[PDB]
Amino acid sequence: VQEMPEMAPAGQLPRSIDVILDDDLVDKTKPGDRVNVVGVFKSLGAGGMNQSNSNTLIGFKTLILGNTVYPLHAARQMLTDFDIRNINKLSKKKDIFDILSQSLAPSIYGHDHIKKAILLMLMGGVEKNLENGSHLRGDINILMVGDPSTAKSQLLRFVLNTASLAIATTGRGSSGVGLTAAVTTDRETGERRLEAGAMVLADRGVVCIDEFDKMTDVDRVAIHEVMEQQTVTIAKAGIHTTLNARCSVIAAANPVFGQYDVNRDPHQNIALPDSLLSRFDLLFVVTDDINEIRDRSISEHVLRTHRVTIPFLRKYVQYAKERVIPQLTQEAINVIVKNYTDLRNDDNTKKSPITARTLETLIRLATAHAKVRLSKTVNKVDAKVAANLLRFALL
Amino acid sequence: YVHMHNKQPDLDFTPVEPSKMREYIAYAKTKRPVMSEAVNDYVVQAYIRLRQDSKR
Amino acid sequence: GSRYNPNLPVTENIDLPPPLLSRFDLVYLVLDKVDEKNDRELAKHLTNLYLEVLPVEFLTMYISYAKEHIHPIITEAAKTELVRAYVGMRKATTRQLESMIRLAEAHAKMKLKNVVELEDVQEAVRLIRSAIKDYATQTGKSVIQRKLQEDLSREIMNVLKDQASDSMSFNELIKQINEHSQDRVESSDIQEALSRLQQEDKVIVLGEGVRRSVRL
Amino acid sequence: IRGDINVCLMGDPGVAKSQLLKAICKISPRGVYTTGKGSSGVGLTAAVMKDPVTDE
DNA sequence: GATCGATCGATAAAGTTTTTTTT
DNA sequence: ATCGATCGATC
Ligand SMILES: Nc1ncnc2c1ncn2[C@@H]1O[C@H](COP(=O)(O)OP(=O)(O)OP(=O)(O)O)[C@@H](O)[C@H]1O
Repeated sequence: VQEMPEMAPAGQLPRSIDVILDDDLVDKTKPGDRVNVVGVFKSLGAGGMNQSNSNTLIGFKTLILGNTVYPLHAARQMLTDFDIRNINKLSKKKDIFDILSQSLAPSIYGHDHIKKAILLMLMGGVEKNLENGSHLRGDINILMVGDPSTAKSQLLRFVLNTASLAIATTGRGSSGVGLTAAVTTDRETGERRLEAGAMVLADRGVVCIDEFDKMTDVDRVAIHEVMEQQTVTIAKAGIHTTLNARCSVIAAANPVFGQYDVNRDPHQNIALPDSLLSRFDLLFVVTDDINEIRDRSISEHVLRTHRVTIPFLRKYVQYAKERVIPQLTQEAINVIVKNYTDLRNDDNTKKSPITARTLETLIRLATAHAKVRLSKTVNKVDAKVAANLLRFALL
Repeated sequence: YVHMHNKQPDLDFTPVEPSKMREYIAYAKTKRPVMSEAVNDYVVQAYIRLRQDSKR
Repeated sequence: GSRYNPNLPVTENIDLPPPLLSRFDLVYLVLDKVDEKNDRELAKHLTNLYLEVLPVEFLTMYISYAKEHIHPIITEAAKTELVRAYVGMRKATTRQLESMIRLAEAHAKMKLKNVVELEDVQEAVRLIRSAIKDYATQTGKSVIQRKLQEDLSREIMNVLKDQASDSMSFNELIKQINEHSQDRVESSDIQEALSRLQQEDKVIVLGEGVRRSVRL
Repeated sequence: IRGDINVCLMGDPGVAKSQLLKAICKISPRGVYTTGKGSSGVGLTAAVMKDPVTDE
């Protein structure tokens, strides 16, 4: 067990001790859980007075033989009839998608296209696996880019506080993002194990990494396979193993040539390989133009921050991750194909060309949008938010 | 249409098991026909018909 | 690119050190054309060879006996015609003229395995005649160099004459020099025109831009 | 002489066309599939590598 | 002096991701 | 923990 690296004041790296448990609580702790344990303290082994020549060698391995491993949250969220009925009463209004948007980040103005996109992504959409067939990309993977110091990196880390067991990395240039590279450490003298780097934690969770263009070539081939394919398989020095992972990235990058996002090609703009650009959908370009009422309003909201709520918000999504999935309305599927074929003929006569897989977005956004409604019917109103959200991402 | 059901019933074709033509490929593999002489009397100038248009 | 690019110098296609061109005695290309009397005939070959002494090792023991037993001598009867070729040749110098004997020996060593033959050189000169049919139209050629350097010399002198200082900026030299004559290329003569003239007390390099020229 | 001609494709759809080729390759006899990573060109042919404690 | 029995001492372990200049 | 070698005691 490491140290929780926030209440340990920085004068040292995190230390560690270890614990031997028994049969009742095995396979209970995933790597990356805020665990709480309590047991006896115990030394064992012989040391210092063994037969000869044990000079300056410690001989008391500190161990813990313990019980009652407790997870904490700072899956266990119990709720009575009262609070479960309030969210039924808070499923009633025709505005709750708009109230939940601005009730998320109470420090930054605007970007309601962005502020709806995060909550739409974080709750996530379903993947109906094909019987004797390849399932499709039931995850969702959004991307941002912006001219610098426009809070493009601010909102990426407060999703980690309400993560619901989604611990992300920071994107450091190392191989191990989704692999092991045969790290075994002999597994107590003679056993070889494939200890997972960062995909045993991302399963049914979210990750976020920074500085996409500011990497070497190793991660570029690494995010190639693990996006088009749900899993990874490797025999580094051992055996092939197809371990699965349901994950979804959150990206961030910066344009290189300063303030050039208007005078040049809007595409080919950062020239990281467009296989990833094709495998992502939403490429928001954050604008920061000068409006004299905008910055004036900005100047006070940075002053009133030196002093409908969060735990109700996280309970809502982690209850709405376990309910029904409609997928079906024979006329809501009719309006969207009219809503695509026009811009399928208005893709080259505009800025961005689209592809056929973009149609699978247009169901998937509205699929989770009905999950906000908590209803077993695909409605009609979902095919209007999915339209104009793309219309801002494309115009 | 593929998301309403969990199948692809389309294109009005009676689907065939892949073992059938797998045998027919193996059944064709027990034939190996030998060419006649009428073919190369005509394809010799078909190459000539393929000659000047690329050289045009 | 695609071919052996005729009505061009064929040497500039194959990017190659011009020393090692001299490290081959005779070269030959192949030919290609529409060629309606021959490609029709070549189709008749592949029309056949598909439907329905020429040994394989018996000739190999025939040569691998002979290539170490017979070491033939040369008589005067070859050297009289041999000097007649070179006195007509000068109407390269010696490298082409040396190794022809190294192949004229082997043709005599092939059949008449005692001595040289006085007339098998008369088709040995035919094979290397085919080598010098391939360079009628750098590597071994100086016409282009002569046409270029003289032209380069005029303009530089005029530019030097034109100013109190030696200010020849980049925006000037892309203008008038390019305008001059359209016999030289547009941009593939704007780099190498100064590096040979760097060593001859004329100019200096200060990036893709300003420069500094010769004073007197 | 040569047999067994080789046909190549090109083009950039958004359909992820591996299902349009390699689904045939997963039912065709003796049709093995590969990708970019893993088996390189030296890893295409055979090689000598590390093995377990048995015959390396 | 030789042979047998008992006691004491010595003998067995394993590797293959980060980082440097360099082409 | 097991095997081998050396030393001591007994016949
Ligand atoms: N558009 C904005 N509206 C309100 N506050 C902002 C905005 N942009 C920046 N800020 C303020 O800036 C602070 C931190 O910004 P941040 O460091 O996230 O920029 P950034 O996204 O890291 O830029 P970059 O990623 O290019 O370095 C926050 O406290 C936030 O209040």
